[PDB]
Amino acid sequence: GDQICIGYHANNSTVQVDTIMEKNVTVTHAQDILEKTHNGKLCSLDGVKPLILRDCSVAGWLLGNPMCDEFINVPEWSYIVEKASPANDLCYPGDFNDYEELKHLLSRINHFEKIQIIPKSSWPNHEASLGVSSACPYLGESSFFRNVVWLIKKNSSYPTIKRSYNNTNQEDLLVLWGIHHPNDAAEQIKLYQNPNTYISVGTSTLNQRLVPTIATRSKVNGQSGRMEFFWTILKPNDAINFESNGNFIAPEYAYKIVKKGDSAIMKSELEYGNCNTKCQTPMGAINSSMPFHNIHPLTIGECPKYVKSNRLVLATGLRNT
Amino acid sequence: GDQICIGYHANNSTVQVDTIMEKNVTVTHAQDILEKTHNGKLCSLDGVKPLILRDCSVAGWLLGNPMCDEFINVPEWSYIVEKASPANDLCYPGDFNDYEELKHLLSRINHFEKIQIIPKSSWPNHEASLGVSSACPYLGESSFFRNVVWLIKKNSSYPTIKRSYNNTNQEDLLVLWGIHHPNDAAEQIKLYQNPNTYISVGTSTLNQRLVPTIATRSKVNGQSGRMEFFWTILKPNDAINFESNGNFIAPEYAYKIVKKGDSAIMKSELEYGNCNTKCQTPMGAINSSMPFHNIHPLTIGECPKYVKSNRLVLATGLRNT
Amino acid sequence: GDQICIGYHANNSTVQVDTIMEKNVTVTHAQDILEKTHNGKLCSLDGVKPLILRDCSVAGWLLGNPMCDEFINVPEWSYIVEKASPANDLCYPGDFNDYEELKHLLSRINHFEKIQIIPKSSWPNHEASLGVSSACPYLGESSFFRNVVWLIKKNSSYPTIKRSYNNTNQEDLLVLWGIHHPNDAAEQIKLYQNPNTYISVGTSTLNQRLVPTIATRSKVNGQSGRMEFFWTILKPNDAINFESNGNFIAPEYAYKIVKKGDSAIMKSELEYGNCNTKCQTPMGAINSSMPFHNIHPLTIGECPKYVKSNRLVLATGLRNT
Amino acid sequence: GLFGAIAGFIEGGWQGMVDGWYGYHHSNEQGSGYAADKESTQKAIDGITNKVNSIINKMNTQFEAVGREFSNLERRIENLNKKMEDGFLDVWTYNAELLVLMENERTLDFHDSNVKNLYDKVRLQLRDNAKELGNGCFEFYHKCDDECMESVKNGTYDYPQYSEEARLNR
Amino acid sequence: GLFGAIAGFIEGGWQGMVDGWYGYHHSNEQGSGYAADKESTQKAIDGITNKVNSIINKMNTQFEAVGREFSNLERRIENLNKKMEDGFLDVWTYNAELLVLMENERTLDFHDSNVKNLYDKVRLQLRDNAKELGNGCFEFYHKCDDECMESVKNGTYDYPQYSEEARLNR
Amino acid sequence: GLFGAIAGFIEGGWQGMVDGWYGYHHSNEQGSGYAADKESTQKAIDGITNKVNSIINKMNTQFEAVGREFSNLERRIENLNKKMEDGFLDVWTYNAELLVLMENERTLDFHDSNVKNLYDKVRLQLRDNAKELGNGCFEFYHKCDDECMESVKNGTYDYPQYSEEARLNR
Ligand SMILES: *[C@@H]1O[C@H](CO)[C@@H](O[C@@H]2O[C@H](CO)[C@@H](O)[C@H](O)[C@H]2NC(C)=O)[C@H](O)[C@H]1NC(C)=O
Ligand SMILES: *[C@@H]1O[C@H](CO)[C@@H](O[C@@H]2O[C@H](CO)[C@@H](O)[C@H](O)[C@H]2NC(C)=O)[C@H](O)[C@H]1NC(C)=O
Ligand SMILES: *[C@@H]1O[C@H](CO)[C@@H](O[C@@H]2O[C@H](CO)[C@@H](O)[C@H](O)[C@H]2NC(C)=O)[C@H](O)[C@H]1NC(C)=O
Ligand SMILES: *[C@@H]1O[C@H](CO)[C@@H](O)[C@H](O)[C@H]1NC(C)=O
Ligand SMILES: *[C@@H]1O[C@H](CO)[C@@H](O)[C@H](O)[C@H]1NC(C)=O
Ligand SMILES: *[C@@H]1O[C@H](CO)[C@@H](O)[C@H](O)[C@H]1NC(C)=O
Repeated sequence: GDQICIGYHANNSTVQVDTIMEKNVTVTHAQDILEKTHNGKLCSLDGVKPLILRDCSVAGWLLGNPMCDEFINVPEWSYIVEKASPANDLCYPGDFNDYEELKHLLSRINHFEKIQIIPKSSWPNHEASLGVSSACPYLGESSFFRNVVWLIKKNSSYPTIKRSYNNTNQEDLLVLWGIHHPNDAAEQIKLYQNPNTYISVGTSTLNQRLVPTIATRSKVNGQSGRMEFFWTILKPNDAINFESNGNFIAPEYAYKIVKKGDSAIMKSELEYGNCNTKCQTPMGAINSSMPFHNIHPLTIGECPKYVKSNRLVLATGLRNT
Repeated sequence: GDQICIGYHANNSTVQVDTIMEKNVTVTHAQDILEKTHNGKLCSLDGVKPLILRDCSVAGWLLGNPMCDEFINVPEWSYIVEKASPANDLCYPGDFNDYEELKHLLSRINHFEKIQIIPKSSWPNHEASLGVSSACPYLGESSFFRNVVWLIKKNSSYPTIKRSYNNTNQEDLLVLWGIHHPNDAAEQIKLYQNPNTYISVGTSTLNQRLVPTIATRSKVNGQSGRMEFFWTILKPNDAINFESNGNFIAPEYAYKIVKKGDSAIMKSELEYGNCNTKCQTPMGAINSSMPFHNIHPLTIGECPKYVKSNRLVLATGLRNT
Repeated sequence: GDQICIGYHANNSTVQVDTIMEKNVTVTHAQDILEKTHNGKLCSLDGVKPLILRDCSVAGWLLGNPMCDEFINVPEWSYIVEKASPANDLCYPGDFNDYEELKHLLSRINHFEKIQIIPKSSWPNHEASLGVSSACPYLGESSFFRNVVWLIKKNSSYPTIKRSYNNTNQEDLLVLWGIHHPNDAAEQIKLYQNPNTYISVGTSTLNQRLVPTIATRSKVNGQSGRMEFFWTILKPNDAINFESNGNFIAPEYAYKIVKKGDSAIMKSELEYGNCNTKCQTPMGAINSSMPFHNIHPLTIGECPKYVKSNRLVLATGLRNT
Repeated sequence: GLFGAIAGFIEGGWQGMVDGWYGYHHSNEQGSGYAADKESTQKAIDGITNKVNSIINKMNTQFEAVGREFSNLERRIENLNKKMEDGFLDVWTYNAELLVLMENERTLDFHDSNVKNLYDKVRLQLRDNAKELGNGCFEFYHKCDDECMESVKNGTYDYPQYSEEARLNR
Repeated sequence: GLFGAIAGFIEGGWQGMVDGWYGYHHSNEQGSGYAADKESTQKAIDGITNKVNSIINKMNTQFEAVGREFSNLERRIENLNKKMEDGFLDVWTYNAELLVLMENERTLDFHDSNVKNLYDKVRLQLRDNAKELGNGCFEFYHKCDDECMESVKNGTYDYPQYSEEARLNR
Repeated sequence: GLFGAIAGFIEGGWQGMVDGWYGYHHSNEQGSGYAADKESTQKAIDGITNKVNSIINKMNTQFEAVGREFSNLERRIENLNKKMEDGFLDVWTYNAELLVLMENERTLDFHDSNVKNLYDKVRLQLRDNAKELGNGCFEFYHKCDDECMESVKNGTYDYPQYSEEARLNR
């Protein structure tokens, strides 16, 4: 008697998958869908190199901390990389007003072009170079943030400043300026002559009046005084007007916003990897046709979807005998 | 030999549905569950007409921008409709303090009743009608926000104002007032006489002291000066007290909060449709027994649940031969 | 002819479960997975008693409202319990600066140790005990917050205060101080002599200058004046420096942060239950091997996952005949 | 099909069976014609109606977006607010599309299961008094009455009656 | 049922079968009585226990709400915070109710599948040495020993033994 | 298995059946050997490929976390932001693990269903011209041609041919 049988496939495959009712089920064919590996470098993102801030904060960079001269002129970036606790931030102690809101605006910027808006040499009624602090040393001598000017009285007087700058560029300008808070009223007069001082600033949308608050503070980087910095975005064909009779830290250089697009500020201890990638995480780049990865949730680029799983494996075959 | 057969249904229906393993499966009976259509009007919501702000912002309306006289007295609304960028906002340039927090409080309000709290004629020691700016023209002459009073010195002097208002109503009052920031110190004295001025304001929960900040600003609507507006909610049987020797933009009219309930501030380019609805979106109203719709996520009323799908169709029948 | 049958189980069980296609299906064995009960007490959390604030707010406690002497010295807690609207908050009317941010920092604190940082007796050039208000009565006499000192002029004068405190402890210190806003300029001089006054405060990270704003305010607790309170965290080996010629409400006692860990500030009308628990909700504690509960979403401890269901029951058996 | 009845060993559906979803087509000396099996067809209807409702009243608890407004110095929370609402929108969208997709597939095999169950109900009754062509049909080794036919449909078909004519008719 | 065994061609469950879920009831000259089929019954138990655990340890990652407080000038974010937490609460609620609902339904048909599988295991062994009443029972064209019965349950039932008495007993 | 074919009444899979997933092994006088059933095997492949894609393109809409930074006086919203993003991360993680888990289980029973469907396709064709050992095999009461074998696989097997030799060979 001739015989016919209905039968199925089996092989020497050992990969397991889970189901609701049963885990570690050995299946004849599976598909792993989780990417679990990376290169461990910070790579150019589709041919665009990131801006890697080394030991400088974003504040250190935009104000021109003398320890941050590597970023005096930065090329277009794909994304920016900043350490958890960069050593070089505000060399002279103080605060940066609405700092996080500025870092947020950066995630949306791809390129600046530094320009000189108020020359340091254009201050004939004051001292423009004097200017400096041991809290901000450069090559063993007293220095200061390079993008702003710490103006001090001249020949024993500080005439009231009325200065305006008109943005005659095509692009928005990031403008930065500040105020110095002295530790006593006798330091005040030593520095600015005028004991009662202010800084007014105005544009089409801005209207601020600063008064230096004097207090007795702990020393930070050897200083009891403080610098407080402010910024705004100046639209093309708008002007900024300044007025101060003391404590004014004037802008010298500003930033043309030449390129806007998709960016990010990535927190990573790593530095440039000299490679290319289409998907980068803080830990290293990913190159994968996988639809999921479990490397890190804050990535940049054309990335697989992040899950927190150890393993994700799709059974495609049948139970294996 | 007699014969019996087990068989199933089939017909000339052509509607397809998807499944996990197979898409475009023609089924004998399906149920579409996605509403994909609307009327394209902004309709009364269950017999209550929306307040459609035309070309005025919420700021334009509550301050009484002269371009906004259509809203001098507004009936109860279901919801409010405001354009993306209304042309009429702050005619005299400036800012509205905690504006978004006020617009949020509106989403919860159904009706105001404007009342006169401080008559314009009750200012014998100052000039109450003088008052006006080319930045705020009405019918080709200089005008100003109608709900507040720009008080100027009288016969060359500005006596200090101590004014109080007690809310003797059953309801909460929305009260609005302001301060003028001049461009120079010579404009200051021209307008208010007193070179050093303040505005103090207090209630059971409020305690503010305003000082006009003078700066040199770009011209907006032809003005380098600025108006800054403030508001509060005055509870029944509480009073508000004012004190100023300059730069005070006094309240004249306030708003009784007569009806509170469910509301919303809808952003739409559309205007009144002359219809009724139980569910409205920024694009038009929906009338549907459907459990899902894909029109717009910010709707108001008894609405189907919003999904982003193109099509949602439930197979109810069997495969069709 | 001998006979064999294939059959299944059935019994006199009546518990129903739902499925997609059928609800109230009587099944032979089910597993309820929803915990629906609690004890109704606020219990120690694994042997650690909560701090139950009775009729005092967190503000009432940390400032030392005289009505809040039960909390003059509080033991370590697991969590803190505060009523919806505690009757004892700010006895003298006013505000507590960044209050919610402080309550947030508390959710992360398990224990304070009050310490005296500036003795009330160490104010030889001013009046340290005078000091008091009818708004803050204790046992029928005028009193004041116990953790701060309302300093008033002495023998008709208020010399400028320059006081510093250095945190020589191992732990962070919560420090609290304030400013008094008087109702008139004549009360100002009566109290502090100096008509123009300030309060400057500085640390390694703080730099503030307070000016008392005078306004005419409604009476609250019988007072038209206001107290405004401020706080900071002082790191070990940092100092705080004060400077004021008026309106200064000086710190006396501060708080050592002795224990940090997991905590919470629970809003509940209940009070101590004299029991122990591993999972507490605002309504009462839970003791359950159940993987879900529906009591309240804001719980503390080793808790089942909160769902909003009435019933969750897993069919484990087969249909019951 | 997973149960292999629809588009399976019953390769085609009946245009002429308009009464219900599944059912019968007898053919004896007294005439033929389609009859729906009302018990299985009503079982299937109870089920599908409950499934629609279920789906709808499970999406009753669904996120309802609200409009909030932020100033130009509030960009971070405006962004967080946007991401937060977009997120709930994608979640509940995935949920509806994936539930419809899974219950659609389940719905078909249900109909497949029902035709098969029905085909087995007859089969288990007729035993050897009928032939199994295997095409969805059963041929009786005896003759069947229009009232014997309904007896198989009803579930009462009497085996110890024709038990003779069928056994001796082979 | 989808497999049509429970509440199907086996119209009723056994009160007296207390040993396990599914099983047997022999009846020969040496006495009758219920025996559970321990292999299918333990297969089903392994499965359901793993399913409960699965469900529980998939809801381990579930949103845990935290209390935050906002001032009266923080209404927008207080609202965003509320909506945000309510939202995660509804999502994870839908998730549990919908998973219990779907695995409940799956659980039953599993039991249905198991009884059917068991009923087919016997059936495929006895071949023509038994009659199929179609009601859940098999009648042997031969006599069956209490040790021949257990042999069908065990899966060893010897077909080339009674292959004679059954074939000649028709 | 739920359909009881794989690891069921066909207790073992074929190492030597490398052509496809399910299929045949004939054995007559002209030689034996494995042949895949390309129609069921391609049905199964169409299905599984579509299922993978489905799963992937349903997780296309998935939350993508963004980095935001807050000052030390923004702790409440920094916390809300953290909880909010962790939450969407756990939700979409549950979603992928639970979908893979449920479609994995569904995938197997699909293969089980397919082998059974295939085993029933032959069975319903051969009727009484073959024996059913019940082990996955059918023995012909007649002799089968290598071109008669393919005729059963094809779905054309001619019953009114061997209808004689089988009936008279018992
Ligand atoms: C900045 O400079 C521009 C160009 O000089 C000024 O432009 C005004 O309006 C249009 C803009 O396209 C110009 O064509 C006009 O010539 C300008 N008006 C005047 C009166 O010069 C712009 O106004 C300047 N910005 C400020 C704040 O002064
Ligand atoms: C506003 O006016 C009301 C009514 O005159 C004042 O009411 C106080 O307390 C109760 C409130 O019901 C009144 O019956 C008393 O007569 C009022 N007290 C006094 C001393 O008049 C309320 O105090 C006024 N508000 C303010 C801020 O002055
Ligand atoms: C607070 O007191 C401490 C201890 O006296 C001061 O400590 C400084 O630096 C180290 C810290 O370990 C000490 O060993 C030094 O002796 C201290 N420096 C000086 C110059 O005394 C700390 O500086 C004090 N804080 C403030 C703000 O003055
Ligand atoms: C991954 O990158 C490596 C290195 O360039 C390359 O060789 C490989 O082909 C890439 N694979 C994919 C899938 O992109
Ligand atoms: C929809 O509105 C139209 C116009 O009033 C009405 O005729 C129709 O009956 C309505 N249908 C439903 C379902 O509300
Ligand atoms: C619940 O607590 C009660 C009271 O202590 C105790 O008797 C019981 O054993 C506890 N049960 C569980 C499951 O913890």
